[PDB]
Amino acid sequence: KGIYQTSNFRVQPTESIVRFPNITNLCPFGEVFNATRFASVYAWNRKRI
Amino acid sequence: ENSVAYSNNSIAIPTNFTISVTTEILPVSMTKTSVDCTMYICGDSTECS
Repeated sequence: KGIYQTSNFRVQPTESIVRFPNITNLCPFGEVFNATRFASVYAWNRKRI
Repeated sequence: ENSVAYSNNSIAIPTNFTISVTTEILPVSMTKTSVDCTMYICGDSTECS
């Protein structure tokens, strides 16, 4: 006769959530991949991303 | 310092008294703490457990 600590229990998490700020300030890929022109093959031109 | 006024035929007898009321404080019990050892060491990680 008595009381015995058989186990410990935990509520398992029902969902996983991920939160970050509003997704502003992207790089200008249209200035390279959607450009109206591209440099000579002997003289390839570089920009920054 | 107090030299007691003893001599071989001298006695001091109380003629009146005070009832004191002191105060003794004793601890008796800790907080009955228990620990889920795996939650402390490894909580939310089966790869740790």
